Amino acid sequence: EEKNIVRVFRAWKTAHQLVHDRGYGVSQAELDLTLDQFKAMHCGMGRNLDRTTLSFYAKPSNDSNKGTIYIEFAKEPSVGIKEMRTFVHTLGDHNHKTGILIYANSMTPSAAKIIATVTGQFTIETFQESDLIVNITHHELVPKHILLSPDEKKELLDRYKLRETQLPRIQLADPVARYLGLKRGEVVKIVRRSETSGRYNSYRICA
Amino acid sequence: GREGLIDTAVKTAETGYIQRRLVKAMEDVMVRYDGTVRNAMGDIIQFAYGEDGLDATLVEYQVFDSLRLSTKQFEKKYRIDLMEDRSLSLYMENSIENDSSVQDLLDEEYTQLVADRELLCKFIFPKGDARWPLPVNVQRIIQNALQIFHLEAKKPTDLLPSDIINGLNELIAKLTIFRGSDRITRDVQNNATLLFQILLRSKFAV
Amino acid sequence: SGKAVAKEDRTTTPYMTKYERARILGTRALQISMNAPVLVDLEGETDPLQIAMKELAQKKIPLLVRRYLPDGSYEDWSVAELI
Amino acid sequence: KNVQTQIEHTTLSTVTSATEIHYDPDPQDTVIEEDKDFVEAFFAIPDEEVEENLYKQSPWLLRLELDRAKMLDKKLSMSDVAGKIAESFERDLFTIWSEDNADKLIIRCRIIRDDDRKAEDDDNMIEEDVFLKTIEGHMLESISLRGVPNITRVYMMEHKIVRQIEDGTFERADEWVLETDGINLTEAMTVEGVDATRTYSNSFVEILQILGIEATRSALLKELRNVIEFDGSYVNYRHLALLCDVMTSRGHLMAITR
Amino acid sequence: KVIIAQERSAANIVQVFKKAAPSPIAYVAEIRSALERGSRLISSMQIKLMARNTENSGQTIRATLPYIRSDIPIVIVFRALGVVPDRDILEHICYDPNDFQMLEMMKPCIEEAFVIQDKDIALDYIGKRGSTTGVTREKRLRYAHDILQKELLPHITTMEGFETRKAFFLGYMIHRMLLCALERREPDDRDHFGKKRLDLAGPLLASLFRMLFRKMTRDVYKYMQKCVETNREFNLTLAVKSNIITNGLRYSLATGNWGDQKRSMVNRVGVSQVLNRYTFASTLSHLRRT
Repeated sequence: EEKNIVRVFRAWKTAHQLVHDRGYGVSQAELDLTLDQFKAMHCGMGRNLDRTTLSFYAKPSNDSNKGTIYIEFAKEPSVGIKEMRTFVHTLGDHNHKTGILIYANSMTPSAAKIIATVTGQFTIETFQESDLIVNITHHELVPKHILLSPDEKKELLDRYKLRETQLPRIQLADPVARYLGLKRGEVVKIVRRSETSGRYNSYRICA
Repeated sequence: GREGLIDTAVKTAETGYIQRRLVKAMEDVMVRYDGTVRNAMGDIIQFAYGEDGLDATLVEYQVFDSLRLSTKQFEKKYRIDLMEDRSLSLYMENSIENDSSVQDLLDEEYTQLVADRELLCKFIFPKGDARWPLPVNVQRIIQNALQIFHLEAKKPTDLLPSDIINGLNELIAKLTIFRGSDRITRDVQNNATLLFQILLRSKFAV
Repeated sequence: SGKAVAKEDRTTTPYMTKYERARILGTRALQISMNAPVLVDLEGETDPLQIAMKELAQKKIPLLVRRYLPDGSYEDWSVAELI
Repeated sequence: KNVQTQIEHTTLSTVTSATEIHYDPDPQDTVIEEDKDFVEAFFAIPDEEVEENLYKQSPWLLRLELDRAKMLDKKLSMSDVAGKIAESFERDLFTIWSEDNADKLIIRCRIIRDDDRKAEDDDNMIEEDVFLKTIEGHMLESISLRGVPNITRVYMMEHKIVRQIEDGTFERADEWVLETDGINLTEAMTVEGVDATRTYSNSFVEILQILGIEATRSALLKELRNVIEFDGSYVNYRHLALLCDVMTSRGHLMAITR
Repeated sequence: KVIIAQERSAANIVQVFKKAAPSPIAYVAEIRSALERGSRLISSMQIKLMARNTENSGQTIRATLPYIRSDIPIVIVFRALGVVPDRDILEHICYDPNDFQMLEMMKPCIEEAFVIQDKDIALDYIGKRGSTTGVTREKRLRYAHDILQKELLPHITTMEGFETRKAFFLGYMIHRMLLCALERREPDDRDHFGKKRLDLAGPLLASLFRMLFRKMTRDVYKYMQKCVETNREFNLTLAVKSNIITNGLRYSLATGNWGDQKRSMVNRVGVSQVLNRYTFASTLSHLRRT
């Protein structure tokens, strides 16, 4: 019965995990949280009544580059201008590089454009629920991609004397793009569990 | 009979249709002098010559002795020590040393550090199979080779454990296919032959 | 847009390719077939190509190969250089 | 089997015989046509609200014969079958089932409203019917149970999977596996089994939308091997490799039509 | 030259033949029968069923009635023969008891005639040949009657007072259909052969001859008009073109065409092959091809 409650516990194996991966800092405590250890930190009347303040922040270790990300659920279904533009000031108050907002189900067009517009350098990404609530990263068929600093980016275009176009592209709408949060132009090195003979390295950009 | 008599009437045409499909989308590709396969427009599709880097046509499925082996018997094939062992000295002939001063004792556990980082990975990459197609039949260059020179157990080795290990390191680093250095460009090469490599430390380990 | 590459800092493979051998021998063939200055003691042949092959074996044949890179740059190799 | 019967369409597949429409005035009307009736009377006797804020309204009794042909293969009670109907139609319907001690296992579903506001856009004069048949379409198509919308019947076959041991040797762990019969996934790993790290499909279309793009390449390679290998077939990992990279080298899945 | 057989349809079926499922329809009843009297054979039938769009409506059946024009629910045609009153119409299809199941499917069928509703309108909803004509009723009615006596099930009888005979057949046709959707039998098999007929050098040289004589009566008819005007005298072997079929068979049998070198372009390839006298054995195996 209380199925829709337990079903979100997995949104923290799809979230706090979503970090490094990237490069931010999360506690190895928040990664080994069992079924009940989750209900522990969160005090809900029942039983049921959960919600509350589901959504925290985190810091990175890459020192510079800036800045920081903010994980924030809802938990209000269907969203939603009455929860979007109103939950950005908060994002501008503690100052963050960017953050996440999840939902279920569907999101209105209106509350999708009137945002990423004055955002400037910052960014709104991206996911939702009843979708990516299980880290696909952990899949026989999914090789681990790792990001490339802009310095390393210039490497390829020399060693292989190429153009930022002549490389293997990746659609934005790719759960692994969204996952690492690729923006149009960055370049991602992936180490394929190929044969091959060997451990062959492929590279890709965004589009 | 009149069924496989029309099913033979098809494979006569269809088979041809599907053929042209591929061609008409792959003519584009070819291997550029850089050691990479690229599109008409230059859009590159592979960074090797086929991930391997080798010509399909010159290759012989081969076998990794060092894989489907019990750790218990693994040690009984490669590992060596001075602990109530020293059985090789019966072969060191002619010339033992004996044992000289350090160095040797040390080379023996360093060889296995890497012959061992290879036993764990794979697996961690390959399911369970062992037969895979590599370039240059090694299992054969040694026989025939024990035909050319012969010499049976009766003749012990005029070699030296400090040679076979140098032997490789000098002639794996002669197997280059991506040139050159050009630092970091030596990486694509170090592991564009990494598989072929674990063979040469498994059939030529001390 | 070419660029030319340093005869000192060459990248490509020192060995002569399946295809090149085939093109060189093809090229000198026509040359000699066209009464040309043959660069090795004539063994006593007749075939403008079987002769060119006598040359190749002794790496005493002119012609060089410009290997265009994707960049647009190239490299020049000497038959005596190659392998 | 917990899972075998935990990821199937399900819906109204146990009824298939079926839906009957009986007109019964007073909330205490029946007949039959069989036995039942008694159960209905017992439900009314408990007058725990009969009157309710409304009263006696619902002159459109509809009955449902649930086959015990699918009541055994799929762990389903009768209070569940009609326990989730009113979780998508408010209170427009009142279900009254019976215990498993019955010989037909039937469940009613009435309709009450008036004096309702009524309306709007679209009048209805002659005669309380159409609006009914329409409702059925949704009822029989919604939808309780671990029914992964779209996922039809499933199967289970022993797949000789090879594992490793702490020893060194490898062993053939003959584990069971389910063989889907159609889309889709996504809501397919959300299951308790399941297994997310290893679930697979035959529609690359989808694998690109829900895994990686790199993932989907491996999918091709695998799905082409399974086309030309069984049996005894000229395989080269190299050329297979190349076809794949060409397909998934520009993002989207570039097809190769005539 | 040797004429060669052919295997098209059969006619006079009595043939389920369904399909699916692009899909548009669902359950057909092709008939394409037609005299048969000694040449002619142009005409068809076919009738639909539909059973999709769970929103529209209740699975309703229709008809076509060549060669014009669209879809025409069934009740509309019974009401156009002599059986307008309901109930009686169902008597031609099914027979209670009954068996409402097979009948029920009618509900949606009848509803299509909830406006007919007699004999006037019926014939009315038939104004669509065509190439733009009419004006309007009276004329339309006349065309409807003509159709019922030539198009609507052209075999049986083409007289006048025989509309009660074609009233059952339709019931018989649609009787078959119902047997399949309800899943009471199986869709007839087009494999026959057993049901297809071979058109030898006879029925073949029929349809041609006819397709060359009807031009006779046309070429000469025009001559009369020119004679009666300015000319006259009467008639005589003055016309009757000689080179009309004499030359008009030479290059119609000689090649695979059926009316050359006229416009008749795509007119099914012969059927006219040269003999093939390689080996005696062969010669014979040729006079027996289709």
